[PDB]
This record gives sequence, structure tokens and C-alpha cells, in this order.
Amino acid sequence: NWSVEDIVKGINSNNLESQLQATQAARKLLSREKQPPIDNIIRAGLIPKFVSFLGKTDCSPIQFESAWALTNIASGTSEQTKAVVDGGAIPAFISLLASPHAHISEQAVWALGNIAGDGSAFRDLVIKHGAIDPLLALLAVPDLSTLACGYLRNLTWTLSNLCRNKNPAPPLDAVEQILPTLVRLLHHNDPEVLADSCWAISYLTDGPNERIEMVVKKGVVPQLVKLLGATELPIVTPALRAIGNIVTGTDEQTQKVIDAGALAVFPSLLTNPKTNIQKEATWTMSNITAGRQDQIQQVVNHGLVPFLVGVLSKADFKTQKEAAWAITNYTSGGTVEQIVYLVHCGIIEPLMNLLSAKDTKIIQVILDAISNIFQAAEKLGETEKLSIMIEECGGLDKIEALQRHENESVYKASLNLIEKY
Amino acid sequence: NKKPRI
Repeated sequence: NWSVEDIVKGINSNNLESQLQATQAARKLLSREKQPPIDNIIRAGLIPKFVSFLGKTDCSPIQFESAWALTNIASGTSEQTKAVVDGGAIPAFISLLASPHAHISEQAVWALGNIAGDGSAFRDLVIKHGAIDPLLALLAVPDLSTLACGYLRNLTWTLSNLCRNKNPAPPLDAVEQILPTLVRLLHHNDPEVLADSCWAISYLTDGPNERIEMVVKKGVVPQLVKLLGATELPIVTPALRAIGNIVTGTDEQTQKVIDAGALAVFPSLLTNPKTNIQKEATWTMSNITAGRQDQIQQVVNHGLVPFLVGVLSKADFKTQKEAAWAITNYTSGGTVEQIVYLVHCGIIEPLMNLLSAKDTKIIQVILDAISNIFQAAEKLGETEKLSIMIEECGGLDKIEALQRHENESVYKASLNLIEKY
Repeated sequence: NKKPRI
């Protein structure tokens, strides 16, 4: 490998081939794994030179080597990506998107993906410089399978970073302009094109209901549910995030997830061996039990209440807390027949056993749930049987000990419960 | 977020 000093002596020559040799040497340094000397390359003042090499059309080799070098600089810290942008690289990379050499156009796609991935500001700056039009033009073919696999994966990933950050979210006109192509990629067969396309949809559905609706109006929910039952984990994870985001919106958007058959997949998702899949599936369930009664009923029909009892009985404490939320939402919006069915499935014992947890928020959520359950018992006139049950499993001892607690809202709800029943 | 080419 060359020294930073030698790379500078060559790039500063007036010999295009001496400059090509040096730029290739710079690329090979930045493409090493151990501590790529990014900061040393920047102090040398080479970025403005690489940016200008992007424009030498009569020397394709120096365009590729400088694009590769700049791609890796822009992959580092926010300060290092800023240096690439401050050098004028953005309009230069957009121009390279139309290069007749595919490997150079691919490299420009990659570099712009790293720039837009920094955050909202650079993402919007890449969009203002007009990158979306030429990007989508690269995917305007009758069949995506005619495109090179790696070419297609870089395009999908870069598009994902143009739909990613928040505060603010990407411009509405940009999202509308990208979605038709994003939906085509969501039906492609490549696992990575699908995973990065599910991450993009995951980002666009993280926000207000106006953003959710725009995605759900393109009819991608059936396809998301299909991917939700995929064998590969990297596809199930973003597919579930998008599904979980969609159910934070209106009850009609939640209903489209139910109609696509999403609840049939949750027996597996709620017993998935991955802690993170189990937690996100439970979180999604908690937002579904917060919907209508006919929607709580559809949770019951699919046999998911026993699975919630199971997750509440044993799982990572964070998955357990999401299940506690799913029960409190279930009990607060459900009918009487639905709340007693919750007791027949055995919710009380694991719900009580979790009152020994060292977290104040879950205690409030559980106690509230118990209040909703007791309120439904008042309606059937069997408040007596339920209280014999909470006592036979040892729950009262916990409730009456919750009296002596630090927080005030716990003390009041706890006392109020032992006084009423 | 950001990826290098090695």
C-alpha cells in the first residue's frame, strides 16, 4: 500500500496517468479493513481533487477509482460525510448516474446512498440536487430480473436511505415519486432487495396516519403479510416493523392488516426464538387489542389469547411489559364476554406474578388491567369468585404490599382496589 | 445507514 505522502505527490502532478495510479492507491487504502486512514486523507486536501476526477469523461478509470474512494470516505462519521458534501460531490455523483459504464453508475448510486444515510439534512439535499429522477430511470425496465443482482441491490438500499430519517420525514412529493418503484421492488425475488425494500416501507410508515395511508393505498399490505411469514429472518424483521407501524394508525388501516391474514402469522411470531421478533410481535398485538371490539374479537377467533397468556407467563421482561400493555388495552376496550374469556385462559396468575417486578410502569399497567377486569366482574355479579381467585394464587398479598410503595399513583390505585373488593 | 466497499 502507498503512503499518504506518496498519494499526494502523484495526485498533484500534471500527469493524468500518474494521477490515476495515485487515486487507485488511495482507493486501496480506504478499502482496507483496519482503521482506514480516512482522517489522514482529508487533512491532505484530496477530496476536491477526487470530486474533479468524477468529471473526467475521457478517463473512465479515474472516475471509478475516485468514486470508490469518495464512497468510503462518505461512509464514516458525520464529519467525514460532510467533507465529501462540502467538496461539491453531490452534483457530480448525480451526473455519474447516467454514465454508460454500469460499474461507475453503480458506484455513484452507492456514494449517494452513504450521503443520504447521514440524516435528514443531507437526505433532503440529495433530493434537492435532483437525484430521484435519474435513480428511478435506472430501474425503468420491463423486468427487474434483467438487471445485475448487485446493481439492483445497491439501488434498493440507496432508495431505502432516501425514505429513512425523521425530524423531518422525507418530502411528500418525493415519497409519492418513489413509491411505485418501491412497490415493484417489494415483489422482486431477491431476499436482500426484499429486506431493504421492507426497511424502506418500514421508515415511511413510522409517522402520522397521513404517511401510513399513503403506503396502505398502494395495496402493499397483502405483500407485507406474505413477507411476514418468510423463512429468512432479515425479511421478517422489517416486514414486522412495517406491520407494527401500520397498526398505530386508524382502525380502518389496522383492519386492512387483519384482512390480509396477518393474525394467522402471530402464533409463530409470539413464540419466535428471537427476543426482538417476539417483542415487536407483542407490541403489535398491544396496538391491535386497542382497536374496536370486532377487532379484539378477531384476535380471539385466531386463538391468540392463549399465546398472550404464554408470553406474559414467560419471556424477556421487555416482551412481558408489551404483553401487559396488550392485556390492559384488551380489558379496557373489550366486551364482558371477551374479558371473562381472558380469565378462563389463565391471565390472572401470570399477571399477578409480575407484580413482583422492580418496574413502576408495568405495575400501573397491570393494576389498571385488574381494575378493568373487576369492573367486568361487577357487571356479572361475580366479584366474589374473582377475589377468591386472586387470593388463592397469592395476588392479594402483593396488592396489599403495593400500599407501601414509593410512587403515589400506585399507592392510590392499590388501596382503592383492596377497599372496593 | 452507511456501508464501505472492501
